[PDB]
Amino acid sequence: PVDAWIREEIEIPEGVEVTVEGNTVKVKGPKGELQRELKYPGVQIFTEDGKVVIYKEFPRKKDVAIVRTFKAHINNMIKGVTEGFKYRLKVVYSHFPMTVKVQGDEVVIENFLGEKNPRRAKILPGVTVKVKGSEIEVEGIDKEAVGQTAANIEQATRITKWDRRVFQDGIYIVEKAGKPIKF
Amino acid sequence: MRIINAEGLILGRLASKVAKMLLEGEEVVIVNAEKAIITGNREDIFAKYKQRTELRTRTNPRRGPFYPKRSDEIVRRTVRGMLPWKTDRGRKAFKRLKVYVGVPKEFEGKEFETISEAHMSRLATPKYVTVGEVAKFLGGKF
Amino acid sequence: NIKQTFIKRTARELFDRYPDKFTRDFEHNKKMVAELTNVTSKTIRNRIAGYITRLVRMKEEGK
Amino acid sequence: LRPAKIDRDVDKPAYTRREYIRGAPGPKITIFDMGNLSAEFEYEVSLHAEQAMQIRQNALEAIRIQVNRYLQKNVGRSNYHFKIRVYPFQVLRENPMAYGNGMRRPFGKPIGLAARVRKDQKILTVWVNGQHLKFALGAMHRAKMKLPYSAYYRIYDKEGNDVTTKVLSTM
Amino acid sequence: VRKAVVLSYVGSHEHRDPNRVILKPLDVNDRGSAARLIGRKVVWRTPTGRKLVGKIVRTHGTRGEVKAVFKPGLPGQALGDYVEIL
Amino acid sequence: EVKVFRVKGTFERLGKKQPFTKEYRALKEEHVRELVYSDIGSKHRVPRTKIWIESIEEIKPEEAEDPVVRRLSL
RNA sequence: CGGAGUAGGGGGGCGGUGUAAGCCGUCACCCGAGAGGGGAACAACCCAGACCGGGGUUAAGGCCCCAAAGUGCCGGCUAAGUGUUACUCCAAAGGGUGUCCCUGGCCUUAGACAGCGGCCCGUCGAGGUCAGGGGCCCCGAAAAUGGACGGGGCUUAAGCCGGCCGCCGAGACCCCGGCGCACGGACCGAUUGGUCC
RNA sequence: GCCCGAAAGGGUUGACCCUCCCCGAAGGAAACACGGGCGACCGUGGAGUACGAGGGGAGGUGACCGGGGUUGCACCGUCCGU
Repeated sequence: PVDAWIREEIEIPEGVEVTVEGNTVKVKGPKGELQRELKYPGVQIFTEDGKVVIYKEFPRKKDVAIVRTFKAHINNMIKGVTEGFKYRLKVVYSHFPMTVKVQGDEVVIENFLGEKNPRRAKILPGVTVKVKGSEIEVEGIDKEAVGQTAANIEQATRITKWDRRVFQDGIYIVEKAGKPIKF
Repeated sequence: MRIINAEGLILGRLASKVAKMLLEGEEVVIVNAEKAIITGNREDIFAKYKQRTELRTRTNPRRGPFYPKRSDEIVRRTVRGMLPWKTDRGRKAFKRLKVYVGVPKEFEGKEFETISEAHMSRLATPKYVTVGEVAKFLGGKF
Repeated sequence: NIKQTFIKRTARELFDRYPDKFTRDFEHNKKMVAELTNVTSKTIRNRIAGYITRLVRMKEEGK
Repeated sequence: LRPAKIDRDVDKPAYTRREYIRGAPGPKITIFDMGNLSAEFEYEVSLHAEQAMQIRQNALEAIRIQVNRYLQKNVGRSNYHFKIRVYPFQVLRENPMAYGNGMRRPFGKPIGLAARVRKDQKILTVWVNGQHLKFALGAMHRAKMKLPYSAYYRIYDKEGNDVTTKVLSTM
Repeated sequence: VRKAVVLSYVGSHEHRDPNRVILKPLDVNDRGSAARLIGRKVVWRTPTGRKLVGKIVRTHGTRGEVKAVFKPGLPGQALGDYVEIL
Repeated sequence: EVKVFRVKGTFERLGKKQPFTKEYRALKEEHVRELVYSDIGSKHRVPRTKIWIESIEEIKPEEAEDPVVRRLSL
C-alpha cells in the first residue's frame, strides 16, 4: 500500500466544542451549531484532549483521498461556526431592467428579458439574502447551503435559445467565500 | 415455528439457509422483510428488477410470469427459486413458509432468531441497496 | 482429535437460536453455553464460548 | 479494392516465381531510399513487426509518401536517411467468379503484390541525429497507423546496440 | 428418544440408490461422535404401525451425517421424517 | 528478534525476463519465499517455475527502501 | 477347398484450393456397428469398452440451494453483476493521473504547485518529477414475441490469480458367490455325443 | 397403502417376528493421550480392534409368506418399422 497508519490532525480553536456520537460530528461555537455524518469503512474519527484525529491503519489511494476530504469538511464546519461565509452576486442587463426582491423563503425576479412571468429561487434555511441595487450578498453559517442558495439564484436566469455573445443578461457570482472569480 | 428477523441480512444467503430448513421439514416465519439488503449498484439492481416485472406472454397476459413488486413477495420468490418447485415435495416445503413486512401484533412479544452466515457485517464494500427501496422504485405497496 | 469445524458449526447454530443471551464476556459466555447446551466436555464448551465471543465482536462491529 | 484482412496472414505457400506465373503485375513502388545517402548519422530508429505479416505495396507507398513529406517539412533533406528494407515478391490472386460458373475451376488470376515479414523483423529505418528524434518518433507513429498488424520501434547506436531506454528517458 | 432425521437418498445429482439413506442425528454428542453408532439398528414406522429395520454402516461427510442400509428399502413418503436408533 | 530480509530475483512473463528486488519482515526465509511466490503470481500472473530467486539476505531495519517496512520497524 | 457381405461414408488431426463456408486428398483414434459415468440437453469432447446377483475403493469432474459432498485455508486482485464458458457453441484497430506492480534516469533540505515581493529571495518546508514496460478492469460496443452464467442468486464472493487441505462421486479396479465358452485330459455311450477334472 | 387370495406353490414335522453365541473375503473407523503445521489438517498409539457381504448354530411368541389388481412417493425414460 501507500503507508502504514495515515493520521491527520486538526487543532481546536478558542471556544469550539467538537464531539463525536458514533459517526456524527457536532461542532459548537460562538455562533450556531453544526452536525454532519461522515463514515467510510475503516476510518475512525475520535477526539483527543484538544485535537480532532482521523485515522486509518493500512490505507490505499482512495482511503487517503477520503481522509483528506473529511479533514477539509471538518475545517469548514469549524470556520463556519467561528466566523461564517459570504457570497456575492452582480446583476447586469442591457434592456428591460429587472427587479429582484426577497419574499419569505424565495427570491423573485421580474421583467427578465421582458417576460410577463417571474422567476423564482429557493432560499435554504439558515441563509439570509440582502439586495442593495446591482449587488447581492448571501451570508450564512454553512458553506454548502450558502453556495447552493447562490447557485439557485444564478440558475434561475439561464438561456438556451439565443446566442450568449449577444444575449448576456442575468445574475452572476463574483466572489465565492472570499475568492474572486477570474477568467 | 422458527421466527427469523431479516433486519441486516443478505438476501440470497438467508434464502439458501431457509430453503434447506424447509426441505428438512421445519415451519419458518420471516419478519421485517423490507429491511434485508442487496449488494451492488443501484442502477444495475433497479434495471434487473424492472426488466423482470416487464416480462409477459404476448398472446395472453392472464397467463404469464408474475414477478413481484412487494418486498415480502420478492423474498418469498427468491426462496422459491432455491427449491425444487415442480414436485409435491417442494410444493409442500414452500407451503410451509410465511413472510411478513414489519412485525404484526400477533408475533409482538417474542425473541427472534438470526443467521450468522448472513449478516451485513461480513461485507467490506459499502455499495448496497434495500429491498424496500427496490419495492418503492417498482411502485408496490410497502 | 476434535476438529474446529464441529465447534464453529455448533457455535453458529447456538448463536442463531439465541442471539440475545450471549455477550462480549468470555466467562458469561461459558456459563450460558453450559446452561443452554447439553455438551459433556469443558474443552468443547470453552471453544464454543470463544467462537461465540468472536461472533458477537463481529456482529457488533463491521468493516 | 478488397479488404486487407484477406491477405494479412501467411498460411499459404510462397508464390514468388515469374517464369511460371502467367500475367503477373509490375510493382507500383520504385523508390526505397530517400534523403541523404552518404552522411553517417548517429541514431538509427527502426520499426519491427510484432507478428508475421503480409504488407501490400499500396500500404508501403502510402507510408513512404506520408513519412517523407513529414520529414521534409520538419527535418530537411540534408538529414534523415530514410529506407524501406523489404520488397514485394509475393503474388496475390483472386478467383474470377463474380453468367458465372461459381467454384468451378477456381484458381485465382493475379491482381497484386505483397511483402512477407516474420516476427521481430525490420521493415523501415530512419537515420537521424539527436535533435530530431521527436520527428523520427512521429514518423514511427504515422507508419504504425498504416499497417495491418501492430509493430514496435527500437533505437540503435553506431555498433548497432540498443540505447532505446536511455534515449527515451532523457529528452 | 435417540432419533435422527432422514435427509436424502444416496447417489449423485443424476441417479440414486433406493436401499441406502443418509441420516442426521439430532443430539450434539452423537453428532460429535457419529462413528460410535456404526453397527447399530435403526427403525422406521409406517402409517399402519409396521416396522422397517435398517443398519448404520459408515460415516458420510464431516458435518455429522451417517449412511444406513434398509433392504427392504424405504418409500419416498419418508424423506423428511424421524427415525429411531436402537 | 524479528528479522528483515531482502530478496533478489527474476521473473518471466510472455517470454520477457524482468529483475526484481523486495524487502520483507519475517522469522525465516521459507515464509519469505512463499510470500514472494504468491505476490508475484497474483500481481503479474506468473507461475512458480518462471520465478527464480538468487538471494535472500538478512539486512538491518534502517538500511531499507520500503516505507511500510521502515515504519513497522522504526 | 468352400460360403459371403462391402464399390454414397462421417467426426477429429495434417496437406492443396477457396473471401469464407465448403471441395479434393491424407492418418486410421472414434461414430457407423458401442452400452454406462460427465460436459444443461449434444452420433463421434472427457472418463471408460457390457454374462447374473451382491459387498467395497477410485476416475472424469465436482462440494451456497436446486443436487451427494466445504458458506474450506493462506497470500493477493476486480467494483464493471465484469465475470460465474476446457472444446463443441465467446468482437477488433485504437485509446484510459481507473487501480495494483517492476525497472531506469533527474532535482532534494529548500526541491516540484500556489503564493509576499520584479533568474532572486522571507513563507506553505518534505520528498518530488520525467520515461518506459506488466496484471485486472473501463471506452470503443445498435435488432426485431417476453428471457437466459442451466436457474436462483453471489461483491475481504458462491468471481479472478498463485498454491494447499479434506470429502462426494461409474457397469472402471479389488472381493464373494452363480451361468456359459474355448482348449486339454480321464471315464463312458445301439449314430452327429455324455459325466467330471 | 386398499382389495383378491379353495386347488394347482411353501408352511403347525413350524410361516413371520424377537433375543443371544461362533466364523468371517475385499475393506475398515471413532472417543481419548502425546507431538508437527499461521491454518484447513496431519503423524504416533488405541487397532488390523468396533464393524463387515455371507456361512452356521441355540433359545422364545405362534399363522401367514410368496403371488395377483390398482394406486401414492422418490429417481430414471423424446414410440415401432424403413
